[PDB]
Amino acid sequence: HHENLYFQGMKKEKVEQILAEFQLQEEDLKKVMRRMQKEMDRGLRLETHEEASVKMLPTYVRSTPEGSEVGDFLSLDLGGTNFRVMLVKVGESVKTKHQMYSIPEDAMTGTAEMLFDYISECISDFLDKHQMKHKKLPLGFTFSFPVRHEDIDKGILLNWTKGFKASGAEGNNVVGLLRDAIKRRGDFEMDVVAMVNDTVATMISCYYEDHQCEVGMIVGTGCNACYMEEMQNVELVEGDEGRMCVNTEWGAFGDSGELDEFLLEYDRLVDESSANPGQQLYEKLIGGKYMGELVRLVLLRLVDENLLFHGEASEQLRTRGAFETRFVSQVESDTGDRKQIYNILSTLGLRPSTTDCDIVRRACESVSTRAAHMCSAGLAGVINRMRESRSEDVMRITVGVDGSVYKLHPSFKERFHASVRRLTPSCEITFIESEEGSGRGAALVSAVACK
Ligand SMILES: O=C(O)c1ccc(NC(=O)[C@H](CC2CCCC2)n2cnc(C(F)(F)F)c2)nc1
Ligand SMILES: OC[C@H]1O[C@H](O)[C@H](O)[C@@H](O)[C@@H]1O
Ligand code: NA
Repeated sequence: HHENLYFQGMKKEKVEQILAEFQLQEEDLKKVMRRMQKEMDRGLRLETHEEASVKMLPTYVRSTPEGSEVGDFLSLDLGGTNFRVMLVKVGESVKTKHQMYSIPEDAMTGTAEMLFDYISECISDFLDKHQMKHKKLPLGFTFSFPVRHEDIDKGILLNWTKGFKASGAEGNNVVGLLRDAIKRRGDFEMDVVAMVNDTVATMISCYYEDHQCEVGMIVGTGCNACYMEEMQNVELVEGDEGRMCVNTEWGAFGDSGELDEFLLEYDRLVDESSANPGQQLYEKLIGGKYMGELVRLVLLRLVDENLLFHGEASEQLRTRGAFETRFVSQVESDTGDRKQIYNILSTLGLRPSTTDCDIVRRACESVSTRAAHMCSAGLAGVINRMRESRSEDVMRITVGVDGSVYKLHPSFKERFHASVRRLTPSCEITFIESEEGSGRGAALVSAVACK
């Protein structure tokens, strides 16, 4: 029961008024883009690097060649909820072997020793499954966190992001932490030859297929980008010849107040309840670690206004992280019959009407569309800066992308591409989705590094 088309209609109208707060006009996006570009300039310069919210970290991945190595390379990938080990065969590359491991909650939030001991145990497990513990292979490490590099194989962790909190890691050489754990176990040997961000590994894997790929982007649990900067603009590294990949760490844009006028009550609540309050604010508008949670908080506001579920939220709806980001993708994948929406909501202990289902869809669309538009201003800022630094009338460029939000959300991609295009006149941008990018890229970079 609960009919009346006129009253259902009035509830939808009040919902729209609340949802309108998520809207960003073209001018707001150009403003965000200009502010991002301003922060990127600040991050690159010696004079402002320490204060810059957007770190623009030199990765020591350079335009080459070189001296390419053939054969077997091991890739490690840490930075999601899962840890991946991959064996890559490079000839003249093919993902020959792969294993994913779930990281225990106690290892992400315990000590660095526990985390790296777990990683070492997973490497032993992989080597045994393929009978190769005795072979000492070159190892590429994709490590998806902000790192201050001294070289391709040496870098310090600046700070954990995305809920990681292992003590004794920040301020230490990450390659050293990995090497020390392998040594404490003592049942295999590996030569760690490179450590790269996941944006970087993604870019490298896509570049291998297409040489116009000089930008890497992640829109997964977190959100970040890297790009090939001119060495003359990389003031933190001596030399003006060629190019070097720069890990923007754009997720931290807004940490100095640059997004203040766009932050909503839901954003403040997500931030305050996160593992890193006041940090990674731009990432908190886009990343899959936060998207579902933003939707959950919007639904609770609509419940509070007596506009959804008869003003009654279930225990599950009032549970932190219960509205998963994958539910946002599934709700927006609904064909019109409301079946997928009904199922998600019924499993959350709710008894939704048809109107409740439509309202949940609009809340999802509002959060994910805003995520798409904010992300577009960041990518457009990077590409426009590249066009300018390369003094190109028309810049043709390829962007390699990975991450479950970009890949799996039914409309994020389309909304994001349309907005990027509007903000990048005189740019011809090709987007390529990476196939095992944050794994193959680390082995490929190791093949270039090993000799
Ligand atoms: O050890 C070092 O100091 C070191 C190691 C590796 C490196 N550069 C590369 O790997 C480049 C990276 C691309 C990415 C986009 C333009 C250059 N590469 C060039 N070809 C590839 C490949 F994937 F296709 F093989 C990769 N720079 C320094
Ligand atoms: O995984 C995507 C991104 O997540 C977070 O923003 C990390 O700080 C960054 O290093 C990574 O690239
Ligand atoms: Na330089």
